Amino acid sequence: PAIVGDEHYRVAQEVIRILQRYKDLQDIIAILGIDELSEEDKQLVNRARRIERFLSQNMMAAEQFTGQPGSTVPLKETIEAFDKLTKGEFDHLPEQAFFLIGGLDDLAKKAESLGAKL
Amino acid sequence: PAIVGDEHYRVAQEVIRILQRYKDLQDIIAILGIDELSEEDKQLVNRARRIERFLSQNMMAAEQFTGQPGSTVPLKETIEAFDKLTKGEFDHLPEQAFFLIGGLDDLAKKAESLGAKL
Amino acid sequence: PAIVGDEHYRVAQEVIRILQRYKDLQDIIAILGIDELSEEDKQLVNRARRIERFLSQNMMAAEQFTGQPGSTVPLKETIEAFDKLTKGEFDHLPEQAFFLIGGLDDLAKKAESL
Amino acid sequence: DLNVEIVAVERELWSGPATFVFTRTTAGEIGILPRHIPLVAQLVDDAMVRVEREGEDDLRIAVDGGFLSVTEETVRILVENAQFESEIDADAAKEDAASDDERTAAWGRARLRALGQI
Amino acid sequence: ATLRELRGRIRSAGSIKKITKAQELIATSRIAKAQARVEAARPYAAEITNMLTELAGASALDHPLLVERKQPKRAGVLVVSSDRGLCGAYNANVLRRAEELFSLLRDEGKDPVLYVVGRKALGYFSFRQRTVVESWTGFSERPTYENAREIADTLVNAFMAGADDEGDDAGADGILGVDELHIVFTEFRSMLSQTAVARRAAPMEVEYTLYSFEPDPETLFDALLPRYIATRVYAALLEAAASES
Amino acid sequence: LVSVINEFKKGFQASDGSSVVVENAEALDPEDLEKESVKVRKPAP
Amino acid sequence: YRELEAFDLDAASKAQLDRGARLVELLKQPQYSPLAVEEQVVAIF
Repeated sequence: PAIVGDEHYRVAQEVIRILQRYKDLQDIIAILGIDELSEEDKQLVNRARRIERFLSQNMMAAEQFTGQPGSTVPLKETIEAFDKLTKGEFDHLPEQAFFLIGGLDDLAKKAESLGAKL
Repeated sequence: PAIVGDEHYRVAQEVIRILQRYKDLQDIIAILGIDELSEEDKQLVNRARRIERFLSQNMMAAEQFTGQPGSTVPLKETIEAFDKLTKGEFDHLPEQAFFLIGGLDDLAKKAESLGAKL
Repeated sequence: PAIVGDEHYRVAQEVIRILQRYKDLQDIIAILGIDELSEEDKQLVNRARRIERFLSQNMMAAEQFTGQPGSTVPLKETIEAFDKLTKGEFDHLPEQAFFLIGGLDDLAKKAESL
Repeated sequence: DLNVEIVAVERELWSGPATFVFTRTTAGEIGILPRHIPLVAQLVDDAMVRVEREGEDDLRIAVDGGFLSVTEETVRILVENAQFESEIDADAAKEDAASDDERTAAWGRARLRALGQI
Repeated sequence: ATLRELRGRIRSAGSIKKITKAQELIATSRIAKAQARVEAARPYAAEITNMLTELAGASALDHPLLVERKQPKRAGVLVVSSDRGLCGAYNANVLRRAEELFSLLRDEGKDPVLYVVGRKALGYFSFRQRTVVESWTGFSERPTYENAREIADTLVNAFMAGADDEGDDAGADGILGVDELHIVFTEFRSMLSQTAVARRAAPMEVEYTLYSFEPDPETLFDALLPRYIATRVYAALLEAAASES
Repeated sequence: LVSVINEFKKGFQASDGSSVVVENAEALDPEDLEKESVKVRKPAP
Repeated sequence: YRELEAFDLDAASKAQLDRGARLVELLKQPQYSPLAVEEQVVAIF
C-alpha cells in the first residue's frame, strides 16, 4: 500500500484471496463439481472463474498467432474493473465474456455479442 | 492378555479398532461430509473423536507451555474410563470436554463447565 | 484391417464391444440381480455370456486332463462363427453348449446332444 | 357380477369380481349390484365397504377419504387410505376413536365398523 | 515427503471411488423403486381426473378455487428440492427454474410467496435473504400421500384466504393469502430427461349416459377439487423423488 | 477493562449496521409454464 | 465379501455379506494357539 496506494493494494489482495480460496476448493471440485459447495463457496467459485478469465488479455505480440489486435488497459481502469469483479457486479455475465479482452468497454461489447448485458 | 490382563487388553484393542476405523473414514468425511456415513459409522466417528481427545492429557512437564497444572490417572481408572468410552457411555458430552484432562472426575468437571452433565 | 482384413477386424471389434458392455453390467448383475435389468440389457447379457463361453476351446494340452482331444479351428471359420454369435443367431442354444468345443460343427453336435 | 376396484392414492389395493357392494355414502347406505346405474358419491367420514362375492367371505374395509364411482362395466372406490379387516388391529381402532381430532376419530370409527364394533 | 503424500492421496481417492460407486448402484435401485411408486400412483390419478371431468360437465364451474381473481397481487410458489446433496444439478436446476418463475411473476406485478420442500432449497433461499413462509423436509426421498395432503391443505388454505385480501390488507379473513399457486419440480421424462418445470396448480383453467350424482353435483365437485389438488401435489412429489434419484 | 469494553460496545458502529452490545433472473415464457386444466366434455359456452 | 463390503441388496448379496463376515471372523486366531489339521478342517467346515 505504501507504493501503489491503498486502493490498488486492497483490490489486488482481494483478487489473490478469491483465487487462493478457489485453488483450495479444487480438490472437492475435481471430484464432485461446484454443486456440493455451499452458497458462499459457489458464489466465490463463480467470481474466481470470472476473475481468472479476466486476467487474460489479447496481447499485442499475440496478433501473429490469433490474428486479433492487442489491447492496452490503463492501471486505473484495471483496478476499477477488478474491484467491480470482486464485489460481484459482473456475476451475471457468461464466463467467456471475460476471455481475452482489454478493459470494461471490451467486456461490455463481448457480453453483448454473447447475449448478456453490462 | 497374559501380562496386562484380559480387561486391559480388550479395552486397548477396542480403542485401536475404533481409531483405525476413524482413520479409514477420515478422507470420506473430509470430502463427502459426515451425513453420507451409516448411522453405525456416525456413532463410531463420534466415539473415535472423543477417544482421540481423551487420550490427550495435561502433563506436569507441559505446564510451562499451557499454564494448566498436570494430572495423573491410575491405570484402573484409565481402563474403566476407556471401557466406558468405547461403549458410548459419554456420547452425550461435547468432544471438547475430553480435551487435556485427567480422569473421569476431570471429565465431569469440564463437561459441567461446558454445561453438559456426565 | 490392413493386416487381418475388414471382416476379421469388424467381428473382433463387435465381440470386444459386447464383452465390454457385459463387463460394465457385471456389477449391477452381481449386486442388484439380473431380474432388475432391462430386456435389452438381458439380451446383451445372454449374448455376451454365450460369446465368452464360446471363446473357450478344447485344448490339445487338455487331453491329458480330460479325455476330450483338442481342436484346431480355421481362422475364417472362427470369424464366421463369431459373426453369427454377435448377430444373435445362437441365443436360443443352452449356455453349456458353448463350453470347450471347436467350430460350428462341434457346437451343433454339442447342442443336439443336450 | 361387477368389477370392484378398491384403489388408493399411493397404490391399488384390491380388484376382482363381486356380487354385492355395500357402503355408507354421505346421503345414506347404498348397495351396488351388477347393473346399478352410473353413480358418483362421497363416502361418509368413517365409511366402511363390504364386498360379497359368490360364496367367499365378505371383505370389510375401513376407508378414509373415500369416493364411490359406479359404472355399468366397473365399480371403483378411490380412497385416500383404506385398511382391511385382517390388518386392522382392534386395540388401535378402540383407542383412537372419539379422539380430540375429528379425522382420527372418524378413522377409528371406520376401523371399528370394519371389525364390527361400530 | 512428496511420495508419502501421493500415496496418502491415492488411498483417499480409492476410498472415495468405492463410496461413490456404492452410491451409484444404490441410486440405480432407488430409481427403480421410485418409478414403481409413480406407476402405482398413476391409476388413482386417472380415475379422479375422470370423476372431476364428469362432475365439471354437470356442475356450475364457479368455485372460488376455479376463477381468475381480479387485480391479482400474490402467488404461492412451492419449490420442491431434495434433502440429501449428492445429486449433481438437481437442486441447482430446480432453483434456476424457480428464479425464472419469480422473474415472470415480477413482470406481471406479483410478489412471490415462497413455500419450500427439502433442505437444499432452504439453504439456497436463506443465503439469498428470501423469506420462506413454510418448509417441509425429511421425506423428499420417499414422500407419502400424508405429506402431499398437508402441503396441499396449507397451499389451498392460503389461496382461499387470499380471496378477501384487498391491497396489502388481509381482508375479512385477517390472513394475507395468495392469488395463485405454483409448483416448481423436476419432471422425470427419461433416465436422462429430468427437467425442472413450473406449473400453475391454482386457479385451474377449464378445458373443453347421464351420471347420477348424489347428494348434488356441486357438493361432490367441492369435495373433489381439494383432493384433486392433493393428488397432483403427490404426483409432483413422486416424480421429483424419481428425478432426484 | 471489562467495563470499558462494554461501554465501548454500547456505541460501536458495526459494519452491517447491527449493534454488537451483549438478481432479477431471466424471465419465464408463459408457454413454458403449464396450466392445470379441468377437462370438460361439452361444447364451449 | 471384499467387493461387497462397500455396502438395499438382493438376497444373494446380503447372504454373501453375512457369510463373508463369518469367514473373516473364522480365520482370526489367538497367538501361540496353532490348530491341528483336523481341527482346522472342522472349523472351515
